[PDB]
Amino acid sequence: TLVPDLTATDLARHRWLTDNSWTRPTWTVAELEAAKAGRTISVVLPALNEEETVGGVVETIRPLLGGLVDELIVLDSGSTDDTEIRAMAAGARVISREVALPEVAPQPGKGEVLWRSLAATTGDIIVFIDSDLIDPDPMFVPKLVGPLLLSEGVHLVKGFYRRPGGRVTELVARPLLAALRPELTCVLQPLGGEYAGTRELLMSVPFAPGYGVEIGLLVDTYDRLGLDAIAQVNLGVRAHRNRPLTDLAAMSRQVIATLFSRCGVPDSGVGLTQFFPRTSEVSLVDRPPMNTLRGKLAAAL
Amino acid sequence: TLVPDLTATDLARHRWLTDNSWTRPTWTVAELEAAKAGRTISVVLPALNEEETVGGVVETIRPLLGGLVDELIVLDSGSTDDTEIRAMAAGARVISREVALPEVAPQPGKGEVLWRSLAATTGDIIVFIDSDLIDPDPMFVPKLVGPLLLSEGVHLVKGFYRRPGGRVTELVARPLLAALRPELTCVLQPLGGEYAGTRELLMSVPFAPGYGVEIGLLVDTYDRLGLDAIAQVNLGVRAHRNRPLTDLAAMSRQVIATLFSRCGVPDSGVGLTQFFPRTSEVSLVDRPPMNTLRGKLAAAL
Ligand SMILES: O=c1ccn([C@@H]2O[C@H](COP(=O)(O)OP(=O)(O)O)[C@@H](O)[C@H]2O)c(=O)[nH]1
Ligand SMILES: O=c1ccn([C@@H]2O[C@H](COP(=O)(O)OP(=O)(O)O)[C@@H](O)[C@H]2O)c(=O)[nH]1
Ligand SMILES: [Cl-]
Ligand SMILES: [Cl-]
Ligand SMILES: [Cl-]
Ligand SMILES: [Cl-]
Ligand SMILES: [Cl-]
Ligand SMILES: [Cl-]
Ligand SMILES: [Cl-]
Ligand SMILES: [Cl-]
Repeated sequence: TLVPDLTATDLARHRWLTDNSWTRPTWTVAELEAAKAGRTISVVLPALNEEETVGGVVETIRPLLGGLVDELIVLDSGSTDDTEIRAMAAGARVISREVALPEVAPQPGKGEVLWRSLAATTGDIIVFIDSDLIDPDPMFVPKLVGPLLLSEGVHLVKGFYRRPGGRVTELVARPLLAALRPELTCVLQPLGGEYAGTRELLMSVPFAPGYGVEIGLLVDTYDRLGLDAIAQVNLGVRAHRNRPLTDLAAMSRQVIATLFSRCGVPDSGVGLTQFFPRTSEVSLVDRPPMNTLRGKLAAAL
Repeated sequence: TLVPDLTATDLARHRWLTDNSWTRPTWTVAELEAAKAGRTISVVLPALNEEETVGGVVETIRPLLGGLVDELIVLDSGSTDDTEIRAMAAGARVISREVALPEVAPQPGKGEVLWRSLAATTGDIIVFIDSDLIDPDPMFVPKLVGPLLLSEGVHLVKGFYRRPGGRVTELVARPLLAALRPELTCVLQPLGGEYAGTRELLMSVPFAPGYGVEIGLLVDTYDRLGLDAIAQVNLGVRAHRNRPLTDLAAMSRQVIATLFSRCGVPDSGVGLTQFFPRTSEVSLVDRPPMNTLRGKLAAAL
């Protein structure tokens, strides 16, 4: 709703940009591992047909397994290429959507994969890393768990990249956040695929379907716990991708639907038509908080 | 709101794409002029510092003046370059914002300019043409008035271009229209600057400020008169511009604010911050329908 007390100039000077945003993180792995204090860490890579890149992402994380990282899992989203074998050969455990949660038939989309990974993991902290990254850096996981392990009251950490500009992020997500959740425009890259959260938080929020999942988690965390529970950390440089605009438009439509559902805005539910005459669909139905399925699964949560 | 009766596939097949959309218009100037039947046509070019292009746009329209076109006006938006003299030298009448409506102090933005041009024009039909066009074609005005003069019940005509993809249009405007006014996704280029409307319609709707003006007029026309009152016509090929993403993000923010204000969505009113640390503002206040100022102006409407 209307927030005439907040201005853009205020947001550009927001204290959160100082206390909860790390542009030059300097935590070491050894000190992060010393700070775990009994918490365990699960790293989850969603993967749909990523045979060319998945092993490279896994190998940047695998030296952490058994130390900082307790579980390293690729959640296979129905791949028909060599994603599974290559992830295994790079040192990851691979779990299909069906094995993660056999009682429920899989739905398409990235949100489904991350939701199911809650049932397949045990860590008190869960780190998500995209498996299509061409140039992953081995400090991703340590930087993402830094605020969870050391800072107090942080439950969600968003990893951002410096440019050497994501169009949906800059034109869709951040301007709609300015309109609907203006404090969240402090987050540099709200749609980022590299982020970490505590299990308590992630088990208690719905998961948006498809490409809505990241923005849904960000807004639900903000609504439930406030901006101070969210942090962001610089992962380094990333050469920004060059995805087709038509893919981006269908993705923007789902981002809009998920943000509208979190913000009380009545979305029509109608998919996006594009003309050259092509259509895509949108989902208005989340997966409920995984906590709701507690007690009813063959594998305990 | 929720429209579970409409699907994207429906929209891709919509009868409106047949009866109200002209991909290959073949009207001649002589037959359009014969169909005026006492109506007059005003052509209005908003111009803020367009010295390099304004004369070229004017010259493509000027041979129509005294025949199909009754008035040809450049509405100078406070230019400090040679826009005014060059428009005059190309054959247009140039009117400042102050002279268009002296009783009211000018506000910044394109919407203000077009709103004020209602008070400066007399045509029963008003055609808007951007003055920054590098390659205007002399058939623009005839194609835009075709449906107004020949078809029945059309009050707004949107000119679109074939590509040899506008990012705000494809990622922001059309997906938000899919969510909030799904029938309007039939319109290929809702943010287009080349369009025509009847005076009765344009005098009776508010004008959104700044870059919200085109989408505000489209949604208000749709809400007031329905989709059949809107038409679109192919103006030909246009080499799409290459504006900076940062300009596009500020523009997207205002498009969002204007669409939200028309659709009952509570916009926060907060401007957009962008980080590299830059801010832009957004307006939630329209100019009221010009009909409301009737009787109170020194120049009668
Ligand atoms: O149904 C899906 C869609 C995406 N992804 C994964 O989620 C990440 C982000 O998807 P994106 O579409 O950006 O990747 P792409 O294959 O297009 O490069 C990638 O690791 C995908 O493999 C997935 O596991 N399941
Ligand atoms: O306050 C304004 C802003 C824009 N325009 C005009 O509206 C059109 C669209 O503006 P845009 O910003 O796309 O043009 P630019 O100068 O950026 O090429 C152009 O003819 C501008 O000269 C205007 O008259 N007043
Ligand atoms: Cl491999
Ligand atoms: Cl599926
Ligand atoms: Cl993006
Ligand atoms: Cl919680
Ligand atoms: Cl000139
Ligand atoms: Cl001004
Ligand atoms: Cl555009
Ligand atoms: Cl009317």
